[PDB]
Amino acid sequence: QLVESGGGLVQPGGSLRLSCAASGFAISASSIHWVRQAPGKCLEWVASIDPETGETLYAKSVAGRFTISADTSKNTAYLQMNSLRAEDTAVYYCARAYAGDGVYYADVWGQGTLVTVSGSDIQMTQSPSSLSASVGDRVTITCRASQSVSSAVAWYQQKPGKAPKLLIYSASSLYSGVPSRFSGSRSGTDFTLTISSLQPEDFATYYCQQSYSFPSTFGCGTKVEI
Amino acid sequence: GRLIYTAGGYFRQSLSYLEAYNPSDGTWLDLADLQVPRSGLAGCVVGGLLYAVGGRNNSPDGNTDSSALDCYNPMTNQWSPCAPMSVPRNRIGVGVIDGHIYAVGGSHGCIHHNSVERYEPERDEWHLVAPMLTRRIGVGVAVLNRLLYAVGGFDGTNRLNSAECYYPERNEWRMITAMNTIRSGAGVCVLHNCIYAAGGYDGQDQLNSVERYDVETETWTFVAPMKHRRSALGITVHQGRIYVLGGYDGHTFLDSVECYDPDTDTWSEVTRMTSGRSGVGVAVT
Repeated sequence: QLVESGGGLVQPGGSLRLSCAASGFAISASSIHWVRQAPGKCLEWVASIDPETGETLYAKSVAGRFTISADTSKNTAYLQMNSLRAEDTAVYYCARAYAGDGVYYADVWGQGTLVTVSGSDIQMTQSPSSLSASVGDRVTITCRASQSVSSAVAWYQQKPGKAPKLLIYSASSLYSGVPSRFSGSRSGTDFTLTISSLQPEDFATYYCQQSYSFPSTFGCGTKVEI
Repeated sequence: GRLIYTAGGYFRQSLSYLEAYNPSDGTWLDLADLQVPRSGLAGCVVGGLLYAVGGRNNSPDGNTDSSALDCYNPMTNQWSPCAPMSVPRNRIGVGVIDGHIYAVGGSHGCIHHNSVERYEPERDEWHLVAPMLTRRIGVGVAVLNRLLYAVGGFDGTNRLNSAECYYPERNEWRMITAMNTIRSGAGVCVLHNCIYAAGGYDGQDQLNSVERYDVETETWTFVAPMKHRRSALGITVHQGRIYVLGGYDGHTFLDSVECYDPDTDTWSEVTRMTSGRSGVGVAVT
């Protein structure tokens, strides 16, 4: 489990430190990524730390203002956020990142914490943005990468107010704990998530991610509705 | 007086530093900066000249894996570009046989290479040689009696306790006994007929243990552990002692330099670097 804290309501120019406390495993036993999601918006990748080299990567929108770190003795990772600006407002998630054939995917996520402050990137285009369906339907969701991302695509399921859950990585590999009714395929730059037979618990938003090229980028989701 | 060179490395961003440590007086000399910053490179020396090979420039405005080979003349204090490798190799391993630089493994983005290529300075030409049996980044390399050893690392999915050995006459890779510990980003070197693997990262912790491989017995044995756990460290051998330099320990960037003496099986602290850093290239005149 990851439990986050450290956000809240602040003014532009302020500074917060977010915390991401690990329970039942060491904060050092993986890469740690931060991902944020603005109110009714698309997921954006923020920062990462590699525990073998110590090296950090940051989204261009936060470079030089945010610092990601790990503290092994407290078993807690942090995101120091300086010179805050309005557009920083979001739910912030921490997550452990899992390496699958050279590519990083987020397999364990924190619950999220609210922070309110008051281009040449690969686009992943998700359609439809919403889809109404009945229990028992075969459901197909598409995501087009704006350029080649090889097979470095993941699909996530998100239920309202909860952390995304990894379903598929490397385009078509099912993660453990995911029912076999979910599957994923690739046809060039087009990625599809299929649910053979929709179950009551499957009504959710589904997002694609690419982690082929820096920075990792998400689609804006498909909400599967009653 | 030979010197221990440390080139590049990381602290907040990849670094351009070239510095030389003199164990006789414990001073660090500040030499000509690398033309391009980089960390995850490896160092070697051929014919009196220091080479910085591969790595990646992780900067605020971007990160770009490097296929670069650059050559430093200590006599002129000048860096010169050489022909680049066939592919970028971040967290590369390098060793020298018969005056030739062997570039082993490393990554380009998501691609974890098993390929290996050899530079001939007399012609400024790289050519591919036989690839390893395993893709390895963060791999440690050392050469003993013209056999090159590739030890540990990460294959894209798992960190490795395996190791393998390159036979130059036949241009073939053969597996050797696996280490007792999974290690990616270890320091690897050779001292008295053994190949050492120090520190690294096992998937769960940064490591302080050290082990060595006796070529005669084909066995890996533990020796004294370091004081500080560290991964992505620099390593060299100077006058029968192993020097380990910097690294990351799960919390901070180390400036500590430890020195192993094989006669007593002890590590001691020596003059630390001018700033903490990881992923340095290191070699010794």
